[PDB]
Amino acid sequence: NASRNAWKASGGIFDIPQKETRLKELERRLEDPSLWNDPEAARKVSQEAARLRRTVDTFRSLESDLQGLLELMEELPAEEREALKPELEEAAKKLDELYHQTLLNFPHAEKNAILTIQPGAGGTEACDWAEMLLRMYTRFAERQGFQVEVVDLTPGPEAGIDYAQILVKGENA
RNA sequence: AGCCAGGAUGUUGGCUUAGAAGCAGCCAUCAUUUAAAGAAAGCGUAAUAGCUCACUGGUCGAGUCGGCCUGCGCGGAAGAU
Ligand SMILES: [Mg+2]
Repeated sequence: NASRNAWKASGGIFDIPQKETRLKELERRLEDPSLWNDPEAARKVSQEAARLRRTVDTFRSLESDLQGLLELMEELPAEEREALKPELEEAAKKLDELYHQTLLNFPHAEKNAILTIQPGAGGTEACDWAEMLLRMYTRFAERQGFQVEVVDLTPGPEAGIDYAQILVKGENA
């Protein structure tokens, strides 16, 4: 578990050479008012600043909860340090949040989607496969607190489903 | 009606924004020092800044303002021997 945590934390370090240098560059050339006179430049700096800002708030957890863990977590987990081991649960959560953030933020990523499922060759077998696939996606939606709206469903003759087109809506679908 | 002066403070109201400081918007449209000063009507900017305006004090020293009813006119109004 500890090892896993460490591994997770290493990713966060992975974005230390990005944040510092970038920040420095931004303050050095972009922050300036005579650079600012061009809107595009300003916009660029703002984008650049965004990168910096992400790195600031979320790295603290990685550093602050790592360094404070070892002194109290070493020998005792059950007695007196039952808070102190599940104190690192908070850290884990933070890490997860960071990772998830990294994953998302990209174009159109919040707006819900409408996946069509199309079968392949095999004919009868294939339709069953399609159905199975559909089922899995439905269950995923169910799992993740989504609401699925069933639009197209088309049965195949010998068995299964030929064509389906399923639209789910909610939080970063 | 010109003319001379002010045209402030909390305050750059917060935000979301890239930034937003009356003036991109979205929204609240309040209170201060009071003669009076819009969380701002226009220009202006990255945006501030800056330049006007509202209202208000002075100067001057008689009429003035924009509706209503009706009279007669103007524009709108270009064609082929
Ligand atoms: Mg006529």
